[PDB]
Amino acid sequence: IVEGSDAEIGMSPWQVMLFRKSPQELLCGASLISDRWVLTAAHCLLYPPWDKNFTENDLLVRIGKHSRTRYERNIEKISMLEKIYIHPRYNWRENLDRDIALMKLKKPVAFSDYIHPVCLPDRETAASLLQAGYKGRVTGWGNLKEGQPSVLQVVNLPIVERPVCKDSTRIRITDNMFCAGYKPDEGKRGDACEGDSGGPFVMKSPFNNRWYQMGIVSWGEGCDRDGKFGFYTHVFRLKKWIQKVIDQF
Amino acid sequence: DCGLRPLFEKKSLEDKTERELLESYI
Ligand SMILES: *C[C@@](*)(O)[C@H](CCCNC(N)=[NH2+])NC(=O)[C@@H]1CCCN1C(=O)[C@H](N)Cc1ccccc1
Ligand code: NA
Repeated sequence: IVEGSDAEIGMSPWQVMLFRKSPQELLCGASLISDRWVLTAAHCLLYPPWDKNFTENDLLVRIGKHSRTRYERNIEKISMLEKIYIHPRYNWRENLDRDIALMKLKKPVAFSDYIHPVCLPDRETAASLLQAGYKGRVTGWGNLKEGQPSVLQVVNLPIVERPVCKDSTRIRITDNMFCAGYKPDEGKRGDACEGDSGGPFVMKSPFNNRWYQMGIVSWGEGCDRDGKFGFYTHVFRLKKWIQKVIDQF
Repeated sequence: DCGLRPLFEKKSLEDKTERELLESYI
């Protein structure tokens, strides 16, 4: 996260950290959507161009973690994966279309003051909140500049018009993504950055006071560059697949 | 049990920047 601020404790209890098991290495962000399900970016797990293709066994996840250096003993939880699920039509070859994956926990995690799931958008919450100019919130332990934080970083960024997103890059954008961030005219800055993928882009519903995850940090070009915008996986657009893997046989 | 934070919503307490979010809805 570039130009973000330090998260207050318990401010993003659905925050999850995807680590490489051997050796220990923080790979990406993720989010808690249930006691056994963690949502993240497909490319965090599978991306051949970078010689990336992990297996459940290769990784683990940390939750309720407030410090990367210290170990809030009875606060954070470390959970192993039981199965990874990557969207069938994830396009890593071209534009990272459908950059989404689900990770089922070996064992359920216990909710606490520091750990809780974020809500997934329903049809109408999404129809109302997904409007350019409306701000969402992005969190992550990723790069501080195009630089590693000791506290989870957070940044509130406005959703940007599709045409503006499209014209801001040569990469082919799809309906399955959306971009957010300030325009050079706007004054403020801020952006997600390498390392933050998988982390959540959330919005608070005025209707019920609850936080909903509308996007997944997916990609960008550089970080916090004027005229550029960070891209996110459109969670609602991919809700059917999420439910499918979740409710199965 | 989702979208509601024990140290915040459950306590009827706002974090420091969420009003920035609700204001953007205008
Ligand atoms: C895996 C994530 O950590 C990361 C998020 C980057 C966010 N950028 C900003 N400023 N918000 N994603 C990536 O690094 C992805 C994975 C593959 C390469 N990539 C990029 O963002 C490239 N910089 C551009 C790109 C290449 C191929 C397909 C889509 C985008
Ligand atoms: Na920018």
